[PDB]
Amino acid sequence: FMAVTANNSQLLTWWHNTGEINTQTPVADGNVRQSGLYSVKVQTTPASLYYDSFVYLAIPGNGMSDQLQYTQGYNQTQAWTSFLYSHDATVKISRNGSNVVIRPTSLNFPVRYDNQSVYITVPYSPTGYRFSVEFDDDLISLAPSGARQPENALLIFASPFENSSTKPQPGSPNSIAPAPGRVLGLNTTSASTVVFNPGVYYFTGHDHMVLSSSVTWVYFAPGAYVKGAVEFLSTASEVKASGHGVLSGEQYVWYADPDEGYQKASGANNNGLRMWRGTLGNSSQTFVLNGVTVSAPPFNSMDWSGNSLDLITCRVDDYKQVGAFYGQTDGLEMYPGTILQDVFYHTDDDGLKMYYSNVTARNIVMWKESVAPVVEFGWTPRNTENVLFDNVDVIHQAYANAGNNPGIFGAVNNYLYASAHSTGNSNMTVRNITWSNFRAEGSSSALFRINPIQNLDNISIKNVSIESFEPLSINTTESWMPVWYDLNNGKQITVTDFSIEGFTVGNTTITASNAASVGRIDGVDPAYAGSVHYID
Ligand SMILES: *[C@@H]1O[C@H](CO)[C@@H](O)[C@H](O)[C@H]1NC(C)=O
Ligand SMILES: *[C@@H]1O[C@H](CO)[C@@H](O)[C@H](O)[C@H]1NC(C)=O
Ligand SMILES: *[C@@H]1O[C@H](CO)[C@@H](O)[C@H](O)[C@H]1NC(C)=O
Ligand SMILES: *[C@@H]1O[C@H](CO)[C@@H](O)[C@H](O)[C@H]1NC(C)=O
Ligand SMILES: *[C@@H]1O[C@H](CO)[C@@H](O)[C@H](O)[C@H]1NC(C)=O
Ligand SMILES: *[C@@H]1O[C@H](CO)[C@@H](O)[C@H](O)[C@H]1NC(C)=O
Ligand SMILES: *[C@@H]1O[C@H](CO)[C@@H](O)[C@H](O)[C@H]1NC(C)=O
Ligand SMILES: *[C@@H]1O[C@H](CO)[C@@H](O)[C@H](O)[C@H]1NC(C)=O
Repeated sequence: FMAVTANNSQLLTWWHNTGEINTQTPVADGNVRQSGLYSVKVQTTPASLYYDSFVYLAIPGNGMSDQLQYTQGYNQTQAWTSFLYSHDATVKISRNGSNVVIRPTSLNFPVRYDNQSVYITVPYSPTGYRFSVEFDDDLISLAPSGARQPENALLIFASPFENSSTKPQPGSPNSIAPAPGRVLGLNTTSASTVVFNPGVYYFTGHDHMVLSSSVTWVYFAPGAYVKGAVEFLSTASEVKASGHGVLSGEQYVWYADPDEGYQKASGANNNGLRMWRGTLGNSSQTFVLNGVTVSAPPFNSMDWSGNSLDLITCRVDDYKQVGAFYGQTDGLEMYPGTILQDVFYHTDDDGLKMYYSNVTARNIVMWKESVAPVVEFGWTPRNTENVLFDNVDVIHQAYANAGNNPGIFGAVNNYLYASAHSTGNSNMTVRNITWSNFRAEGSSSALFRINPIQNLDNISIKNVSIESFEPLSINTTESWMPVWYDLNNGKQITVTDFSIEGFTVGNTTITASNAASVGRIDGVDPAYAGSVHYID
């Protein structure tokens, strides 16, 4: 076996010669964990060469069996492949040894079969696609929900070619290109651009990619696999991470604290290593994040340093988070003004963190694991306004109990304190929030579980479809919204103009009269019953 990879104007695929098939221990430092189950090839249409595409594999604990306690305890693994394209292509999947379902199910790609292979015709789109290929005979039941999911997931990331804004042109100035292996000196380099060409790089579990203050761009080539985590020291007007390679946190222990020797943090200090971190002075910065796959975060995926987060905005496109089997593996922060689109999230904690104003997020595919809501706007009261989240397909959920804080639209209790609902702020308001075209495939948690820790005004749910609910038994499916009060003066928190439209469960539209019985919306406090409107 030697692989043949495409590199033409229509298709680009890649391989790694240090691929290691391994499902229980850490791979060698210079090796890349490879699926032993799935083999993928790609061929531009029409059908008259098939080129090999590397199938990466992430596993719970990353081979560190002593870290499995910090996962949900399932035996699921997650394989994925990426390729670049500019024309319709056929993806050919073979198994080392049944019909498939493609999620999101709205995609409707043609699927064909022969003796030993599955063929998926992926049409070209300028924003690409991110999807799951789910073999019927590989599905298992995840207790206690009974959610039916791949034991061995295969994710397909078809992306458009890289242009001069996401790939440094050849002959680019002041660029450094580290050689494969241990990467050193990037924290003190005078380069402005760091280029990771195809190959394997690592920082070990006791270091990370601290980028010097002159670095404004890190590029992960397709075929580059980097073991590490990114921290920009530059306070410049733009910092950029781009390219279609992988940044993998697999060498870090869960909750690794870079200020305590990268050992597991002492007592939940929230100083766990982020996959993306940046630094602000007293002027504006834009974080551009494009193309990259992040795998196996040891903690929250991202946070910027400083106490002046209005100065940061994000522009995120064609980005993936995979193999996030650990707890507290949050999605990105979306700072004020952020535009985020065409993203894949595997997450076992808060997915879409609606913490900041003037944000637009669209075309998101989410594999929610077992903890935290899809959308989060609790923890701390905020002034937050003018948000659109549109076209979010939650292709799986696997909650277990109420303590997981389940739900599509959630705002959990106040973090500084957890009588129960009396630490709100009546002086703060969340306004003009639109959540539109959400799909929950398979069994789902509740539509919403919202603590109004500050006032709510003009919140619109428009088109949300739930295929089915998780069992009543596990207390994850009833929606609620209890009355809250102000911390200092006991003034009641208000909820105003909260509308629900186009909400279905199965093929049944939810109205005022069946909201409780069919939609399981049975916990709206009487104080807010007049503020919640069913348009139908
Ligand atoms: C594909 O070819 C381009 C030059 O056209 C080169 O920059 C790139 O590294 C190649 N990619 C792979 C995966 O071989
Ligand atoms: C993995 O766990 C599932 C339960 O979710 C079980 O059905 C399946 O047999 C397991 N596979 C093993 C132990 O290989
Ligand atoms: C740069 O990083 C290395 C580890 O990669 C660290 O030992 C060194 O102290 C750092 N240099 C500075 C000036 O912080
Ligand atoms: C968001 O934009 C609105 C007006 O469109 C403005 O009033 C407000 O200051 C902005 N908020 C933030 C945090 O940028
Ligand atoms: C309300 O939110 C939308 C985004 O959904 C934004 O376009 C609009 O400007 C916001 N309204 C106001 C008055 O700022
Ligand atoms: C809200 O403002 C009032 C004064 O108008 C103040 O008494 C109260 O402490 C504030 N609430 C909070 C939670 O800080
Ligand atoms: C909701 O779905 C309907 C039917 O597909 C569509 O016409 C409408 O535009 C959608 N609403 C929004 C706000 O996108
Ligand atoms: C579900 O909720 C009720 C109310 O708190 C409780 O009595 C029950 O034990 C909970 N757990 C279940 C049914 O597993």
